[PDB]
Amino acid sequence: FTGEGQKLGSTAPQVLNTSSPAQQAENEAKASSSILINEAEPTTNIQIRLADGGRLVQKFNHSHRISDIRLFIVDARPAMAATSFVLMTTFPNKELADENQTLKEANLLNAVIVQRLT
Amino acid sequence: VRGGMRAVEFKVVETDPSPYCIVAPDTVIHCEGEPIKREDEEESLNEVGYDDVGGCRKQLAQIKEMVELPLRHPALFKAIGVKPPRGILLYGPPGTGKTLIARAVANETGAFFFLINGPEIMSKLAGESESNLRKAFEEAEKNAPAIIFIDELDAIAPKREKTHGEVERRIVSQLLTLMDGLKQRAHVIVMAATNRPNSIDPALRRFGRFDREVDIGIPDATGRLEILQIHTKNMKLADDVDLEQVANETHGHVGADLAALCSEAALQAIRKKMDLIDLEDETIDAEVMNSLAVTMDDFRWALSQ
Amino acid sequence: PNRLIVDEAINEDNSVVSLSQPKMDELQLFRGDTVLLKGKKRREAVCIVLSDDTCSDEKIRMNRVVRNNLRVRLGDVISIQPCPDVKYGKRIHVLPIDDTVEGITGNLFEVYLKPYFLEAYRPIRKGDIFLVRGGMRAVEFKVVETDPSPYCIVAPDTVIHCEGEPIKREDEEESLNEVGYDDVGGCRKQLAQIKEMVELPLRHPALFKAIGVKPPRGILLYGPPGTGKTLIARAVANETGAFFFLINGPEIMSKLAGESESNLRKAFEEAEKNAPAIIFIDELDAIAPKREKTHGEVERRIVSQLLTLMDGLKQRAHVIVMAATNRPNSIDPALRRFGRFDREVDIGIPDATGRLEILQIHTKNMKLADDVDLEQVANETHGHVGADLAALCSEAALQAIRKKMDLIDLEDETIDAEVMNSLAVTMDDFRWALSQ
Ligand SMILES: Nc1ncnc2c1ncn2[C@@H]1O[C@H](COP(=O)(O)OP(=O)(O)O)[C@@H](O)[C@H]1O
Ligand SMILES: Nc1ncnc2c1ncn2[C@@H]1O[C@H](COP(=O)(O)OP(=O)(O)O)[C@@H](O)[C@H]1O
Repeated sequence: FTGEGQKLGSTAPQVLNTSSPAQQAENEAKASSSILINEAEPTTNIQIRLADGGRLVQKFNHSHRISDIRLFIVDARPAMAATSFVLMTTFPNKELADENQTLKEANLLNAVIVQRLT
Repeated sequence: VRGGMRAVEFKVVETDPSPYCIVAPDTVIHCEGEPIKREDEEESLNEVGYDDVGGCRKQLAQIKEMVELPLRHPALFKAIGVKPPRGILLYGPPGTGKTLIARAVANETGAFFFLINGPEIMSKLAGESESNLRKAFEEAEKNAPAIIFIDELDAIAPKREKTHGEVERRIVSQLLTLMDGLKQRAHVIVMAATNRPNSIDPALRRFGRFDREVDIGIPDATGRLEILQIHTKNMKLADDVDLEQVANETHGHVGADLAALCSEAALQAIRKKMDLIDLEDETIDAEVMNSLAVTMDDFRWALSQ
Repeated sequence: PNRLIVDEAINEDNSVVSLSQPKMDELQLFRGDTVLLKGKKRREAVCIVLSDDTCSDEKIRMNRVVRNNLRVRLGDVISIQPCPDVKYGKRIHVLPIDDTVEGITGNLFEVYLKPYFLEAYRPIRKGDIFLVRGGMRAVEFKVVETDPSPYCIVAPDTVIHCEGEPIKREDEEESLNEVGYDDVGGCRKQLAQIKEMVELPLRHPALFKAIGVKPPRGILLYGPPGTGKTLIARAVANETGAFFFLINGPEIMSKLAGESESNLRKAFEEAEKNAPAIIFIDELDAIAPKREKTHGEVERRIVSQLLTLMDGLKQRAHVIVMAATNRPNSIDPALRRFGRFDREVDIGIPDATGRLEILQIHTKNMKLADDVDLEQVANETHGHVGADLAALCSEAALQAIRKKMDLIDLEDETIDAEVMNSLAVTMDDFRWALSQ
């Protein structure tokens, strides 16, 4: 009755920026540091498409796992740690299932991974 | 956007996060009443393109390179002494896609396209016919680069011994003259379609005329599949529809055949669900059409015709 | 659950409509109950409802008489409901329709009305138009009034009055003297294809306005002379309620050059104005023969004009061109070229079954003698076509007239419909016409 109302669509509720401006640098710091990069094993690069508003973080090492990315997301940001979601590649739109699956097996090599809250 | 047996064009009027944005599942979509106007430099995706031609790649490739320089780099031949092709002869049975190809090549290269139809020309009285002929070449040169397409050339210039009178042979003569006076700097390429060599008058092949020939025959199963997929892009096919199967029982059919074959299927679908399901009116519901799906049964029916 | 689809009739009887047993079960109807039909323009009709196994559950059979009384064409939907309230009426007032009774003078009651309702218990509603065959013609009567309004059953004690001058035909009352599918016999498979071909373009025009699908435009009819190709193209038009325009080959080829091409164009223009429309080129081969048939500078220019008109057509126009010829070879290859006459239907000589039906169609208005075995005539007119059997009946009739009438009545002023109603055609006359 005074305008500006957001509709109540069937899409899953959203998680905004729970981390303060300062907190998010330390939140990437963990992720960037947090997991293993052994230079003597050939690399790969991932670009995450979070639903947070269109937030994208990249990086990684040689052969790891899809679940390790799911771990990076949580490490890179607290809020999502409780939120349920899934992973993907767009334009064939394959749902990254079998969380363990290694990057080699999923063709997830240097390829963009989208995040969708269930 | 394709569907409901058609394709609608939509112009992004405004995006929230300004210049560009990714349409996420939470993105609010507004499409408030009104259909906007098509501007000048905005062609219709309903125009013919190379994606509307299937079963021709080899031939479509030859033609592309032939016209590539003359139509895309006119200036070149202005400063060159090399001679580009002028006339291209497209032979093959009817409904093979020659007209389609010629029109597709013109648009796809932004060239002016002028159409001459054999019967049209021959329906006129003799002097009028010539008049029209030179008019086509005249208008073509004014808007060059251009492609003049003579559809049903054999209707105008039949073989040496199909000549029947001062009027018949007077027109072919006119067409030959026009071809010899057609200079390079003009930037014109005249394409003509016929059923086969013998059909035409041998003189249209003299070196400065229709010197280049391209055979566009009947499609093979692979080719036929391509076409079927093109003429069903705008409809909803049941999951039991096997186009490849269709293409296999289609030897001998040409593009026009497949195109019609589809229409039959789609009509057989409508007749079934439209007839009894009160889906008729002095206008159509986009949704009603969008829901309707052509089953493999419909194609088995179209074939049995 | 009443709404059904109007299909053709099996029982040519005016008062009866048919359905599938199952359907009668759903509507709780019985082998004789009088039903009340509802169609377009707030119109209604009263009929008897029988059972038919060849009738599809969702459809209802009925003749053009009823179909017209309802303002419906084959394909529309009507609402059927039980009518257990119909009485055994008192007095009914009927009146013929001028154009149907022109030339015949005399008692139309004892000649038509009487035999028609006679022990029939035919139900009738006010405003309906029925047809009575006899005296070598079919008279149409409008039911101006039935004492028990608006409908009653005509029982043997019902009084029928024919008081006064015949009435005019209202613009929207199509004559049953017009060509309709029930006038074509022996072309079951072909008539079926033609129907489904024109069905959507002609019955559902607005469709091809929001759809990219491409309907049929030209449809070629193959068959020897007298096969009934003109009959079919006309009936289709009438039946679908489409405007029918005719183009006769020789009619065009008789014109001074130019005037011939001028008339081809005008033919399509007028046909495009009154769409949905059917242009029917009768004797195409006379206009368009090519590649060995001549290049006589006017003959070819005309064929070319005709090819141009076929290309110029566009679905927006809602026009279907039908053409007829003896065989493919006659026509010029270009006419079959995709985008023109892309559809073709063969209509050859009828078989034993066919010829029989044809014979039945061309006697429906005459009094055949019990000795007349149409099945016999059919079983010895093998090669013959519709046109032949038709002419055959006419000669039989004329014979019959020449025998019993021309002599024993060499006096004029016997245009009376009673005389014609009593004159019978014997199997002996059909035996004579055969030997001709
Ligand atoms: N090779 C093809 N691929 C896809 N569609 C085709 C092809 N050939 C023909 N068609 C379809 O059939 C119609 C036949 O067109 P057209 O080019 O005029 O035939 P032609 O010039 O060979 O006589 C086309 O408009 C198109 O819709
Ligand atoms: N199938 C048929 N059933 C009943 N009568 C027919 C049939 N075919 C032809 N006739 C009769 O013979 C005449 C032949 O008519 P028409 O259609 O003009 O022949 P066509 O076009 O084949 O030369 C018809 O007007 C009709 O009276």
